[PDB]
Amino acid sequence: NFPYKAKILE
Amino acid sequence: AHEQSKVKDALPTYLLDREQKFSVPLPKVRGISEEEMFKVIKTGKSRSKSWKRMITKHTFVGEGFTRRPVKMERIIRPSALRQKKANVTHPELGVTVFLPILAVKKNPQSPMYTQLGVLTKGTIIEVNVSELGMVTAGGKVVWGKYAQVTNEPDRDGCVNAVLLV
Amino acid sequence: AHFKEYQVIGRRLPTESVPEPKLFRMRIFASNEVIAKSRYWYFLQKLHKVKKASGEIVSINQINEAHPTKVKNFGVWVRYDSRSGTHNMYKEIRDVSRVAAVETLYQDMAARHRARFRSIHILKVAEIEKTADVKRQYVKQFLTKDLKFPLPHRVQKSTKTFSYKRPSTFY
Amino acid sequence: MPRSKRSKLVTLAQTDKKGRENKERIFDEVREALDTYRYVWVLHLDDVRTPVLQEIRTSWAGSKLIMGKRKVLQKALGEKREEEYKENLYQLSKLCSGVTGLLFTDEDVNTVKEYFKSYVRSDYSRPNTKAPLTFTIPEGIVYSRGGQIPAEEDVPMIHSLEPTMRNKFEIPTKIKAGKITIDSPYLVCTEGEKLDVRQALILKQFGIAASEFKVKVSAYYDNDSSTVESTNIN
Amino acid sequence: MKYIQTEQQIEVPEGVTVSIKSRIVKVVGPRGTLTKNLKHIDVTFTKVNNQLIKVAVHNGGRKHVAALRTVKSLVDNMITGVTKGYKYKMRYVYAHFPINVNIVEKDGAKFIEVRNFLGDKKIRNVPVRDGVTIEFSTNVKDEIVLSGNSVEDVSQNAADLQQICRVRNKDIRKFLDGIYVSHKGFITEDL
RNA sequence: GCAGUCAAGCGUUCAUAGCGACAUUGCUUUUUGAUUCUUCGAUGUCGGCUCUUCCUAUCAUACCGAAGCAGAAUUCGGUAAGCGUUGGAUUGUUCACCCACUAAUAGGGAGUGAGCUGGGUUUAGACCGUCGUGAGACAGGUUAGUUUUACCCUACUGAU
RNA sequence: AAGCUCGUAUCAGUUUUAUGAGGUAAAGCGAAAACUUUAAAUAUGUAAGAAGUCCUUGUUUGAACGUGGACAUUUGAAUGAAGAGCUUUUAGUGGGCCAUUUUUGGUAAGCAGAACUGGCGAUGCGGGAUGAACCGAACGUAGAGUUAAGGUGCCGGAAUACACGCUCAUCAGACACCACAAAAGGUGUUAGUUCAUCUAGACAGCCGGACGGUGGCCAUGGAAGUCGGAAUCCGCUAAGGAGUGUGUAACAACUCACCGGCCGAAUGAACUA
Repeated sequence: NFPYKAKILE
Repeated sequence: AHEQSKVKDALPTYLLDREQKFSVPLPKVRGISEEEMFKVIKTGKSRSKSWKRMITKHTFVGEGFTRRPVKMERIIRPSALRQKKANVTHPELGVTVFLPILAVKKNPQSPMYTQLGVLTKGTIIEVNVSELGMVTAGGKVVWGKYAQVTNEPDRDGCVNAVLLV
Repeated sequence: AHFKEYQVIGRRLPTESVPEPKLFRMRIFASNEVIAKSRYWYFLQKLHKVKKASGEIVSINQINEAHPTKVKNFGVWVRYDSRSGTHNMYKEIRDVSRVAAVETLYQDMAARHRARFRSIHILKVAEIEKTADVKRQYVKQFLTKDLKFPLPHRVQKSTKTFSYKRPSTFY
Repeated sequence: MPRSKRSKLVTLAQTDKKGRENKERIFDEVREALDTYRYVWVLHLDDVRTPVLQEIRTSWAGSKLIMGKRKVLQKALGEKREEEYKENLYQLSKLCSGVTGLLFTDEDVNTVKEYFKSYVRSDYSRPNTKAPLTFTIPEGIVYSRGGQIPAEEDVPMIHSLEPTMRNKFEIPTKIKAGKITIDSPYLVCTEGEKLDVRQALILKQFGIAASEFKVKVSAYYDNDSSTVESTNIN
Repeated sequence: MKYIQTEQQIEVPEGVTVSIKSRIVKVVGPRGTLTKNLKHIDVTFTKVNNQLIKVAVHNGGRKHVAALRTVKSLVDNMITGVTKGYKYKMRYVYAHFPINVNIVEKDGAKFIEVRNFLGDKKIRNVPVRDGVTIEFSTNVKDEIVLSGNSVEDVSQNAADLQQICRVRNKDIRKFLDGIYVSHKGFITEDL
């Protein structure tokens, strides 16, 4: 449910 | 079981479809204080000397006890604490059988207790193993084997022991 | 009193044969710069074999909010090491500034989990840049257009020990 | 609900939900029937007996009846003209309102509607329908058929269903020692009235099947004409 | 989660009228009128267009939402009773001794009466509640038809009627005698 | 109690490194109510006459649910201590059981070791049997044997 | 204590430098992080200069004995200090209770056997309502002022202060509760983690289908899905189980697993706090 899960992957 | 069912011996034919280092198992045992194991029985109109002691634990008195005369009787091993049998269990095959006791071989912690026959959770004892069917090589059928008691006799009347294979 | 955000930097005491050791940086929230440097050393000890004796604070500066007046939602990574092993946690907060959001998060953690400040850790903080990125309903209810709610139990204070007026709850 | 939530049923039937994959399979099957067969139909059948549906399926080996959820058949036909699998195919999806009942067939268009006009079968009251006939339960002992047939061949109702007669059917049944009985000849329903669901349950328990049934049709696609037609019959 | 607000609609039939100033409530209709004391429940009614009412509970808990939902249910029940009414029915049965239920006007309270229950000489009495009107079912043997504007009064009367005749010191499986509810339909039937 | 088996979980490989709740297998004297005419060292005293008070882990009375409760009668379970819970035989002893009535004769604390009492903390007498050359006690038993309130203070029941 | 042969630059319950000391490894690149290099905290001994150090050479050359000469005060690391130990010989005392570590042995459970650091003994004072140990705390007689533990509703001197979250307990709680009952059970509440469905319709709600070989193969006054045993498929479907339960002597019938018909959007399960 974290809004920015994709940003941490990059 | 429902989720498992939803997803879905090498014995003789006469026997199928049927149902039932040399370290000792307990090298260490709690030390029994001499203050216990000997009740101070008192006797006579004046209980001063009392001249007596009595064991407070189970003992294998032996088949030929023939109680000593009371005047010479210092130690006492009351019959209620005595047992003529022990629930030896054989580690092989998982079987357990009640068998007569034969002799107390090696009691640790002052083996004078072994002279007194005390077991106390670890004493080795000879047992009549003939019921188990043991047979040593050469055709000389066995009828006795060593066993070590495990359960404390004081805490229960049964005398369990593990067979020494 | 109020929590103050701070940034910390170090380079592990440069020595021979290693010119210009790589810099590291970690945002920290603390009442004072000393506690911020302490938390920075505690984090570097976990993420690295270095120690406070082996390093130094290259810099220390407060981080004021760029727009303290602006209202902003603030999700926050969280993990607390009790009663069992540490595990990740997440919570949304509607706060005017990141520092007030961190303070409300520490209060909500100490309340609903009895976590102490030493156990709580803030792995990340970030604003919710756009609407509907919010997930939990308790923040969504405040986003309704033209929202209005009352305060029916307005219990007025009375400095006097006695009150002849028999005060009402109005409202 | 963190707490005090209603417990879910834990019945251990072997069957399990087919899931979305069955819907995708029916969707691919509808696409295959659309690209294989020329003519298409949208039958409307709010309810049909399973054996009657099998008898309709066996009426011809040259055609197939890909039943499915109305939303699934609509998406297979295209919910909108941009989504249509074939030109003008979206119009056929718009006409459906009820259960379907799609019937792809290579058979001549006239023969299908003629067979539908000829086909007819007995059916239950299907509530919200006008009562097929008026009848009254005998004032004497009740029977398994409810007295619709002469009592000499009728048999008394089993006692086990009696409590349902008092609770569900609302009939003032009195369970006399040897047999169930009613003091008065209670009427099941007046002719032409809109049946209550309890009245339909009573007619079903009595076995009455006076109501007729015949699947209706509203339109048929024609791949050769690339346009839907609104022919209809009942 | 301490919801910012919660509310439920209350449809008003055109013939119904329900003035509300204090939390105490009153209702009127062709069948009569009714009243209730809701001051304890702490809810706020709100009229909109005289055809609907929206009770509300700001900053309430889940238990407060459950209180609001039961308040709406009690209001809908009072409306259905002042418009449609209620017509309870209770069959009674006996094994060997016939029942002899009869109304009586003892002390002016219109006491209900029963006699020869399972052969007992005791004459039990179940006083009628205000509003509800007892009347034996027409052309229906061994039955009684309670009816009243409020579900609560007729329901408590039927409960006391079924309870006063309870069997004791006997197996229930063999002794089927005793009054039992048969229906709880509206007075209209069919409207 | 002893020996053993699956694992809901735990734990760096991972349950098979180790443990492990709930279950389970083999023994403790016979599957045909057959036997069970076994009762086996309490070294230490417990038990009883009048009587007050308290607890439920409730025998009965009172109110209820279930049980193959058709009745009667009976079993368990929930509340409930408000009132009841008996007259005796056995000392070649009594850490006990029987008959008979009663609805029932349920279990416990303060007990009352200066209210009285038998078994007993029983010194001075003696005898029988044991030990010890003897003096004496002792593996024992029997017999007979003076611990005597208040008018002081307080508590309680009456009374100025 | 008599004091006296010193005001002698010598000492310390301290830290550090160097060498050990037990090696959890996390790095390694070197021979093949794999083996030796390394290296962290948990508490430890030795040495740290002024009459101190160095140089020269006669002996049975290795080595020590001895003579002779030179180097002056940052003269030997950090902080503190005027305390050298014996000689004369004296009052009292020699198991006595308790708090953490550390190692040896331990078991129903307590614990037992050794070292060191501390309070009492000999100890007042403030708080935990009081207390052998708890927290604070350097005891001449007083004034002003500032504080600790501990508190600020009254007894009781001090805010019925502020800001954010949980609690209805038919004797909660203010309790030693990071300890035996303590493993879970509660459809009593709040916040989180994971796994799934979804406007080609999420949960619940109301209606229908729930088919045919078939009354499947073995027991037989009778088991048709549901009194008894081993299988449990094909055929058509959107689906339908030789059947989850209720009930008949059997049947029948009702009902459920799953689908379809109607409103609609978030819903379901396992764990953690």
